[PDB]
Amino acid sequence: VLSPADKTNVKAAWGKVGAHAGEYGAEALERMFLSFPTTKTYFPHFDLSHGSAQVKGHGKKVADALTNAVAHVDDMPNALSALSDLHAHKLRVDPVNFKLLSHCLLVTLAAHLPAEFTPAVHASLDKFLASVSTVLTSKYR
Amino acid sequence: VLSPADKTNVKAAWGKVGAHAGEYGAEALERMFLSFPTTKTYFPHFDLSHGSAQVKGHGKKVADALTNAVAHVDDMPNALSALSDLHAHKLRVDPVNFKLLSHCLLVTLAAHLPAEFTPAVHASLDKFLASVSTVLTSKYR
Amino acid sequence: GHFTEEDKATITSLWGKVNVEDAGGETLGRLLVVYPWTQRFFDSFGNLSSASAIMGNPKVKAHGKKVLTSLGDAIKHLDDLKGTFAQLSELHCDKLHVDPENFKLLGNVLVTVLAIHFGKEFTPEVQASWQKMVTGVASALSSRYH
Amino acid sequence: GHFTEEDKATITSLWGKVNVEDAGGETLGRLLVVYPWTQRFFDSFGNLSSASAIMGNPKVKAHGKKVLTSLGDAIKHLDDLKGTFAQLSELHCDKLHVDPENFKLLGNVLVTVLAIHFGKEFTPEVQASWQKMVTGVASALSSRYH
Ligand code: HEM
Ligand code: HEM
Ligand code: HEM
Ligand code: HEM
Repeated sequence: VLSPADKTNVKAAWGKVGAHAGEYGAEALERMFLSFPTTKTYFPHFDLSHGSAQVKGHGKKVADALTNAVAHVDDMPNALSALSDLHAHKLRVDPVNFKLLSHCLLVTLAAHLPAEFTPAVHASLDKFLASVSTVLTSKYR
Repeated sequence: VLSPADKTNVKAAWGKVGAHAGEYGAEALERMFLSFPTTKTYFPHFDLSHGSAQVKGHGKKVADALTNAVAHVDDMPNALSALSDLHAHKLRVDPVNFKLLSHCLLVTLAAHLPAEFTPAVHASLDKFLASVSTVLTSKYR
Repeated sequence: GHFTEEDKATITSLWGKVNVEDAGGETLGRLLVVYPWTQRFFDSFGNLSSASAIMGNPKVKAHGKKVLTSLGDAIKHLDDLKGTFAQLSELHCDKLHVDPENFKLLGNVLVTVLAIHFGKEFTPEVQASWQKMVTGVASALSSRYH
Repeated sequence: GHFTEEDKATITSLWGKVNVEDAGGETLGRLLVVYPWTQRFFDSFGNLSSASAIMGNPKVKAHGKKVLTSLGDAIKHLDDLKGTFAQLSELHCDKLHVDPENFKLLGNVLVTVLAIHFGKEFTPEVQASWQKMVTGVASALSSRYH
């Protein structure tokens, strides 16, 4: 559960991202693919060459769902609903993998806010991403 | 989330356990220790010799919290509250381990209800145990 | 990292008792039902909708045994499972695109189906030997992803 | 399973830039704060209660560096980390009783602290080399549990 010091923290850290978000979102992904090649299997139809619009495009889509989630941190399940429905029934990505992308995101963020990234914030963020991962993993079975 | 076909299923499978529960509970544990020696580290103060009252006693305690949870499958978080508080703050067992005991339990049950253990029930049970694991892992951070 | 002879004598005899065709249709069947997102790689297969349509689907029953026989055969080179499955590994990565996390998921449904079948004969110490086996099989099947 | 020279030349130079004493007080500090149940092995240590009391606790700062220097030294035998850590592994199991799951947790906080410190220099390809390293270190530290 996210305390409210948690919400203040996620809102302020993601505010500094503001518009570099599709950018940080495409970077997170490149890092997942390189650090955990296993995540590659859910993307055989992508050109994962560094810089391909396919991944740049997916990352703006992923960063945007994340921004929408931070904007609704109090009513998250309803907000990410159609998406929980998506991954759950058409896509079916194994949940062990949300833990993986969640981490490269933690990492992509650590490398761009030299220092908004406080240990107290590093914590609220891991925490926030675990919540998003859980809502999205929710209607699986 | 547990559907209600899920609850009918967990209530009926655990009903057949009825009183062999502290028994199935001690067996689950022996299997965790042998199959995943890593779980041993949370029990340096136990004699894990097969059949020691220390483990027989812990298993009746674990099976009993489980019976209480099946009896309250609709209000689970409140029912397992003091226990969520316990593991979370004094004990602090890493959550990767609930997945482990949850499985040896699935297995201990599979070996004792030759056939109450339906694939449809095997599923509701994995599902039920993942819910218990989550309530207990809840107030960690 | 491997096994004690008391280990391997153990998984070896429990297995001489296994009817592979029928125990495989069962684990693959239960994998699809308990972890329904594995359904993912199989709508070439038909009715996969209720636990009953799946445990009875013959395409499931068939690949279930294909998989398990692939496995019975590795019981034989418990000494180098990596060399035994290198081609099947390369294939599941390059052509099938299966999240290797699934080998683990199936390894566990299988320890479960074995417990169901042999009851008390499947003792904690015998499960431990097979947890080692199922884990090494999943590990060898994934050795070559990239 | 191991590393390309472009890999190892990579983790080797990023590291010649690391002030071990201070980067270690940081990861151990953040491990205790982000995964607060690691607090578990340390109330011999004092005020561990707010993220601020912990990042400033000197016992934390100290063992933080003890751990990281233990690690800097393995950077040197990247070829056999199992042989390099066998004694420390036996010790964490038999005497300290640490859930080896923690090595992984710390491996990841550390990739994070490295990203914070080096910013853009820590590129996806450089992280990948270190994910391999952190994973092999956690693996060698756990090789001897029983
Ligand atoms: C941080 C958690 C995640 C979020 C917020 C997220 C969000 C999204 C969104 C918004 C889409 C597009 C939905 C649409 O088309 O309308 C998408 C597509 C997709 N995502 Fe998820 N995702 C997450 C994690 C993952 C993970 C872990 C995987 C597995 C590696 C994954 C695999 C996919 C795939 C394969 C698609 C299909 C995109 C396509 O059609 O090309 N996602 N994701
Ligand atoms: C199925 C999930 C679990 C349930 C329902 C459960 C339940 C319990 C209960 C009721 C107690 C005793 C509480 C009391 O003293 O009043 C207990 C103690 C304990 N449990 Fe948990 N447990 C679960 C999983 C785990 C796991 C995964 C571990 C880690 C391996 C663990 C480690 C412990 C330890 C170390 C104690 C201390 C017992 C003692 O003082 O001797 N438990 N558990
Ligand atoms: C116990 C570990 C496994 C073994 C030993 C195994 C073995 C095999 C073998 C030998 C084949 C035939 C490949 C060929 O055509 O030459 C195959 C095909 C296949 N397996 Fe794996 N398998 C395993 C686990 C899995 C899992 C977990 C999944 C998915 C969850 C899976 C999905 C498939 C699929 C989709 C095919 C293709 C079948 C077709 O072409 O119609 N297998 N497997
Ligand atoms: C990066 C991997 C790690 C390495 C290389 C490492 C190394 C060491 C070394 C060399 C010692 C000194 C042992 C001695 O007295 O001779 C030590 C002690 C210790 N480490 Fe580990 N460590 C690691 C991770 C961890 C983790 C993750 C934890 C807990 C989460 C931990 C908890 C401890 C504790 C409690 C001690 C005892 C300190 C004392 O006696 O006061 N270490 N570690």
